[PDB]
Amino acid sequence: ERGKILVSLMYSTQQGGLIVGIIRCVHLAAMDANGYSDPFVKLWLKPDMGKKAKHKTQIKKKTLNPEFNEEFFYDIKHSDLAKKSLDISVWDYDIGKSNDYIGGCQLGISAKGERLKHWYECLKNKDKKIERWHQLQNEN
Ligand SMILES: CCCCCCCC(=O)OC[C@H](COP(=O)(O)O[C@@H]1[C@H](O)[C@H](O)[C@@H](OP(=O)(O)O)[C@H](OP(=O)(O)O)[C@H]1O)OC(=O)CCCCCCC
Ligand SMILES: [Ca+2]
Ligand SMILES: [Ca+2]
Repeated sequence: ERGKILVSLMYSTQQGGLIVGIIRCVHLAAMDANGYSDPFVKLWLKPDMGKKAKHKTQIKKKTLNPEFNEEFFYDIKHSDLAKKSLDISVWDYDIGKSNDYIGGCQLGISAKGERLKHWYECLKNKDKKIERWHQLQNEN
């Protein structure tokens, strides 16, 4: 068991871009010796591989159910966003050590189940926030 993450999507027509609302995560894997992790989420539109299109949340220190409530924005047209698969990666912050990898999940059309469904519902219903839970399982 390594938890799940509540993600929100909404394409704003007046602003022209995608709003990814990271709400929280629950029941994550304990990556530290104290029994916790220090989770923070990383968002990244995959096929660009350009650094001008990726974000990350603030470091929630010592919590297995972090409460982020952080929105991020990607300036991209609606036709160009249909090509994108937004990657999500939750990590554990170590203060004198490379960050432990907790989990991850990717939202795209080539994916299956709830990922393609969430991306698609984001693509169709605009000026409309769609929320969904996502199980971490990438092992990257
Ligand atoms: C260009 C030639 C001259 C320049 C020399 C350049 C030579 C060369 O090619 O190395 C570049 C390489 C790139 O490392 P790399 O891009 O993966 O560094 C991470 C990357 O930038 C992520 O995007 C960051 O996360 P984010 O942005 O926050 O999302 C992360 O920061 P943080 O999240 O951890 O804080 C970074 O750690 O760095 C090394 O030397 C390690 C390989 C050692 C090789 C060992 C193999 C034996
Ligand atoms: Ca750790
Ligand atoms: Ca830690």
